[PDB]
Amino acid sequence: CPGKGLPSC
Amino acid sequence: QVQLVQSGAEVKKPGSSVKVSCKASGYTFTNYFMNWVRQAPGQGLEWMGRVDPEQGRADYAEKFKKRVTITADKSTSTAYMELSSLRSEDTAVYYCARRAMDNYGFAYWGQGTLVTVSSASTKGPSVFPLAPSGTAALGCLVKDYFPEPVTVSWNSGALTSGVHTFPAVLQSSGLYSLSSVVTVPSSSLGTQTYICNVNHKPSNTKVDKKVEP
Amino acid sequence: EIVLTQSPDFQSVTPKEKVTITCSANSALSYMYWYQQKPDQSPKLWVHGTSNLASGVPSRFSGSGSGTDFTLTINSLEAEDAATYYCHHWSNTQWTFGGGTKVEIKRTVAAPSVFIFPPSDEQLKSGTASVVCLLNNFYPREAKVQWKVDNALQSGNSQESVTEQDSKDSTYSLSSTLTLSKADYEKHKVYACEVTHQGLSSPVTKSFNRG
Repeated sequence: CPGKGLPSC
Repeated sequence: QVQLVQSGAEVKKPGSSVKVSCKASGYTFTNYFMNWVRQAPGQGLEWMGRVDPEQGRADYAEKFKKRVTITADKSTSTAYMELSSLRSEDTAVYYCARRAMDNYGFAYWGQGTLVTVSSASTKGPSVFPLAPSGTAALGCLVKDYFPEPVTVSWNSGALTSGVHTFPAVLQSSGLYSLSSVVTVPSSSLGTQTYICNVNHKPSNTKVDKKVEP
Repeated sequence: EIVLTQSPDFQSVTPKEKVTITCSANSALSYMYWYQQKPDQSPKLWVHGTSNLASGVPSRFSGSGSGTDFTLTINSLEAEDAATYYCHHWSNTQWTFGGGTKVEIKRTVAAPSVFIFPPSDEQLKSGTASVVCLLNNFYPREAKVQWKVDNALQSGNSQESVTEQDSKDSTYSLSSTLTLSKADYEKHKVYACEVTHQGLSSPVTKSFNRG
């Protein structure tokens, strides 16, 4: 994932 | 306010390793990845890796997987990046970055940590006058210092208009050299006193040099 | 391995004009990001999701792209818009940046003001002599400085520096430093610095006689 704590992934 | 304060600049000989810190504040440390990016002077940005401070899991770019170890300490909300087997091409500014609140882009960056890799030793500059002789020009020649950077002010900041401090030039000796110049009215020569204040934090050196006709 | 190539590397734009920055890829990719970086500063997030401006970014900036080609457009360029712009993308499981496109302001031609500085007696007693020639407040960046000791052309014993574009008048300044030993310096008398620049209708020479 590009990051954490976001619903996109 | 989200804040990323990094460690100070560092001088390194080839083959050594450098560990850089990044203190985080203004947000819950473990909820966000901490990315590490580097940029050689005048060159492009390179993503190095990241660490999730909740579990400590890290992801590295393929170029940097062999030598880079990124860690995080939850207790002090501080992140670390260690680069081993240094070379001159590793000379760069190293940033720690965090994503934006509502998207994945890097919105928050640290001030940057300069790491200079070279076999040269730290050395303060020698400041020489560039004396003047309508508008007249004068300056100071800041020569043979290492590493970068050097900052120049005139009359303790009283003079800023017309000043031009040039980018440093890397000499064949491996030492840097730059000149700071300023344009002033010719009538002010002999009545107005001009001093260039040269600061070189890496060597913990400050130099004031008076320039007279 | 998803490589982002940015074209052009360098671009000069007159204010109020349109400029388009391309960030091309090898594969079809989505969710491009852009950044603005100015000298001695960290990058600032500018565009995310390939078209959404970051907070505080003026609406004259426009992000776009599809497939392999992505663009950042400035529609009415302003002085503050001069910077190096980078593109940014995530391909599993790494980020990757573009090369960067430096944007500079285009202004009317301006000739340089030339000054030549002899070495300081203090430096001479140390065994080295630095002779400095100053080209001040000129546009465009391109100039030719030439050194002549007693009319003999010098080659290889000088180095040059150019300032970043001035934020107020958009001019450049250049320093050419001729370095020789005290011994070599004292074998010659006439030290001349000859400049050629677009704003000059003929070359200009500044020289001094050692003493």
